[PDB]
Order: sequence, then structure tokens, then C-alpha cells
Amino acid sequence: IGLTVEDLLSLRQVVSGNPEALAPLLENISARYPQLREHIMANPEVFVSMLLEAVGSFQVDYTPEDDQAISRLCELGFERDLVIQVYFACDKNEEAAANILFSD
Amino acid sequence: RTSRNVCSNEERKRRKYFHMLYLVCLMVHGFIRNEWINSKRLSRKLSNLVPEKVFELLHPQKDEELPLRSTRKLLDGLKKCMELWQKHWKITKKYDNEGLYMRTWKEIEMSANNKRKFKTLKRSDFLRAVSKGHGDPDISVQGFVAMLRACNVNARLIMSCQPPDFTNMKIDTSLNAYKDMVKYPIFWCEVWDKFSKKWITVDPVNLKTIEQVRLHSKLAPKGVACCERNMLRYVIAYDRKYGCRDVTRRYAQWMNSKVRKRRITKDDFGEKWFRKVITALHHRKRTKIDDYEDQYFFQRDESEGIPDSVQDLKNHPYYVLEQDIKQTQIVKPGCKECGYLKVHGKVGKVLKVYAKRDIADLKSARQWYMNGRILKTGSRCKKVIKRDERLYSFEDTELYIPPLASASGEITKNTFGNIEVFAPTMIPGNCCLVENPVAIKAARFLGVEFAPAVTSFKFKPVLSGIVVAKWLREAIETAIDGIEFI
Repeated sequence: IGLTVEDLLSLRQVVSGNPEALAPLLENISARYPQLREHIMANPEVFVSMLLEAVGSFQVDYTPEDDQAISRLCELGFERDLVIQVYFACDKNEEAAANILFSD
Repeated sequence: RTSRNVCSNEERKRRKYFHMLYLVCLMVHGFIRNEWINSKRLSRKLSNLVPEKVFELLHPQKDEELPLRSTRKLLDGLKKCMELWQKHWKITKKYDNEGLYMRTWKEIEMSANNKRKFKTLKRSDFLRAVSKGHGDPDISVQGFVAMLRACNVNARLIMSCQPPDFTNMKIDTSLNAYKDMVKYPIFWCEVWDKFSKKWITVDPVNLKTIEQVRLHSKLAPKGVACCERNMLRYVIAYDRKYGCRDVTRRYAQWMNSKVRKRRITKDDFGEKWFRKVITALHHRKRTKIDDYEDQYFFQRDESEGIPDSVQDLKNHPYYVLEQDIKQTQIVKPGCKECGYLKVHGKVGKVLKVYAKRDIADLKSARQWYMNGRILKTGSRCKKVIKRDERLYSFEDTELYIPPLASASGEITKNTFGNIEVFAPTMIPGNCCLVENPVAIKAARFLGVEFAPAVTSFKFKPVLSGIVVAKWLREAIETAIDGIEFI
């Protein structure tokens, strides 16, 4: 699971002290980490240890670079929840994402 | 095949996964919160809230005459703690939003567009909040458990996990009243009673009551409005020694016919998956207490009884409708219906219901071979299904015993050069099965004596490894370890 240090830190804070943030946090993570799907289905006990292992306000945002690209793609007339999926699947490639949306 | 107002197939799958992802996290959260509750700094502070008289009630002496009168002092103690705690908890805040109650798929999808800001909350803030007696109803109970643990009472933290509903196929789940959501708690307490060998249910915050659940629990949500954000599916219990058990059975009255279909655990992979998660969170070894409870759960599974609808008897864990008994099955001799189910209505018919435990699985001679068994010399089938195949039962079969490998490690193989191993029993007495996608290559490289192992089929034969003499195991193990050089 290719979780950056930033993301693992957020995941641990959210699961331990602010579980009410699970919804926006997991929507953000499962979108940027497509492989998470398989690892959770196949080996949940690994993901669990990683969380128990890991260790004045916050919010879950997308990078300003990604936010702008995502909305730029939406103006091509696509559902935002779709665009967010393909964008992070095309390893954050704007042109590759447009094609997968139209053609694919 | 599907209703026109149901979500796509991808979405149905994305919801199962998200449901699972969300579930783990909530169970991990309850685990960590359980550790915080065992804080040393906290205990020494909450210990001061319990009078010496009350501490005694919480630890009664074995009353020879009637154990019932000691359990009574325990309950009297808990009631006492419940009261003094309401005095300690000065400020009671509402949940900023919905707390840990169930959210809808629409809400979860919009949580990105309707961004929220969250007040970072750390272990030290939880300790402060509990010692000062300020916080939402969830924190209040969690503190209550801490206090009982400070008095050395085996008190569990109960959390009813509310991930979004994956069995909800509606493309739009919307709603919606605060008073209804909070009618029933997400968190509560469970104290162990040595005298009656039963876990006592305690809710000092919400329902503000203590109950010895037998068949009906006041904590399970009731009514369309109250179950909107509270669908009791996974009631997890964490203890002092970091144990984690699924205790839904005690709270779900229709566990096997209603709750079951709402759990990710209704199929086989979900049953396995869920068992890995609880294991990864259960940090202790079985106990006598865990046996007394398992017994109780057993008696609850016997008591639930036959449901009152057709759909509920569909893929039920202990009962089947005569019509759903497969063509490859039959009622065991000396067994009949377990009960009946009348399909209501004018033209309503009565259906016979059988216990699955009284249904026998029959298999053709080939199918039994796939289980490592062969038909005994004197054996007549129990049924004949046409296409014609003859089906037999377990008693008409014998265990299959494969020939032993020769002294040179040679293995008797079929016409195609393989050996069939569908059960550990089908492995020659003096051999072993090495399952590895590389095993065949390593073995062919060593030019040693072996046999490609067919362990399943494609609809043809699937080779998952090799069978080799036990004395050749090391050599092949070596080769497999270093196939980089092969």
C-alpha cells in the first residue's frame, strides 16, 4: 500500500481521535489509492496492523494543482465523482484522463 | 434480472468495498479508544469518585445460600455508579453533526463538496475531557467504562459500528430528526457477573438503565425513524486485556434472519474477511469467560426460532424450505420437518421448513473422489438425478488411500502423467505436496523424481505444484528459494 507519510498520519489521527472525519477522508484516499481496494479485500489484517502501528483544526483537501485540474475536466461536461476517479487512475494525467472519459 | 431503479453493478461493488473499508476503520477506532480508556493517569483520578461502600457492592462475597442475592449487590453497585456518574458529568454536548451514527451514500459522496473542518482531538484531550466531565454522549460512556475499570471490574466497551449500508441499492439515499437518531446509543458498557456467569448490559448515559439480556435488549434500535441512522449489524466488545469479540448475537433478536443479510458476513468471503479483522484486533487468548459467552450465544441461536417470511428463510444459516432443498440433497432418515411457515393471503399455502442439520449432501462417484473418497464394494445410491448420475452418501464411501512412492521417490501417475490431490488425504503416505507456481520448474530443473499435482479444474486440469517423496522436500525447497538462478 503506497501510503505517503502525510496520508498515513491523517489516517491514524482520524481513526483514533476524529472518526467523524472517516467519510471525507476515505473518499479522498480510496480515490487517490486505487490499489487500496484489493489490499483491503485480500489482507485487511495488514491494513489493521499498519494503523495500530502508525503511532488545532484540520480538513481533507485535494492539492490545489489537482483541484484545478479536476474542475477543468468537469467543464468538459462530466460528473465530478467520475472525473476524480479517472484522474487519479491516469496517475494524475489531464490529457490521459480526458480521453478515458470521452473514448473509454 | 434487475429492477430499473437500482444502481449500476460497479456501484454495488464500490459500496461493498467502501462498507468494508469504513467498517475496519471504525473497529480499529474502537480498539484504540479502548486503550485510551485504560489510561493509568485516568484510572487514578476516576478511582476517587467511587465511595468505599459502592466499591464493595461491585465486588460481592459468594453468597452460599442464593447466588442471586450477590448478583443483586453487583447490580446495586452498578446502579450506584450510574448515579454518581451523572453528577460527575457536568457538561453534555450534542454531536457536532451525526456522531458515529450511520451516514447515507449521498452524504458520504457530498462530504467533499460540503467540506467540514475538524477539531483535532488527541489522547490527552480525551483524558482531560473525561476527568473534567465534559463531552458528547460517546465520550461520557467511554469514561464510565474507565471508572469501572479503575475499580477493577471487568467492564467492556461496546460499540455498535455504523458503516454505510452496502445492501442499499437505491441510487439515492436521503432523509431526518435529531431526537430520533439519539434515542439509542452507539456506545455502551458490559460488566461481567461471576455469580450468574452472564455479561450485564449497562447504559449509564442514554437509556440510563441496567439490564440482564436474555432474549430482548432495550438497546437495539426500534422503529423506522430510529433505525434510519442506526442499523444494528456489528456490535463489537473490547475488554481490559485487549480482547475483541463480535457480540451482536446478544443484541440482535433476529440475528440469523434479519441482521445476517445486512452484514458483509452473509456470504463466505465476508465471513472469512471479517474473521481476519476481529483476529487482528483480538490481542489475548481464549478464556473460561469466552466459553460461558459462547454457550449463551449457542442457546440464543437455538431460541431465535423459524422466521415468519419466505425471504427470511432464503439462504438462512440453520433452516431451509423444502423447495430450496437441492436436487443433490435428501432428508436424513429419521428426520422430518422442523416447523411450518404459512404464506399469508387468501390463496396462502403452508411450507415445510427443515433444519439444514437434517439435510444430507449426496455426491456422484466422481464428486466423492474430489473429496478423496471412493465407493465401498457394497454400495447402492440414495438417488438418481438425470441429465444419468447416481448419487451416494458419506456412509456409502470410504477414505481413498493412494499408493506409496517407491524407494526412488517414483509416484504412480495417471495416463497424462499427473497425480490428483483434492484433499491432504490424497497425498501418498511417504510424500508431501509442494504448492508453488515455481515448484514444477524447480523439480524439472533438479531432474529428480516427482509428479505434477492437479488440485482443481478449469471449465481443464489445474497444476498448483508437485508431490514429492518426503526426503526430496529439502532439495526442491532449495531450488524454489533460488529460482532466480534457474
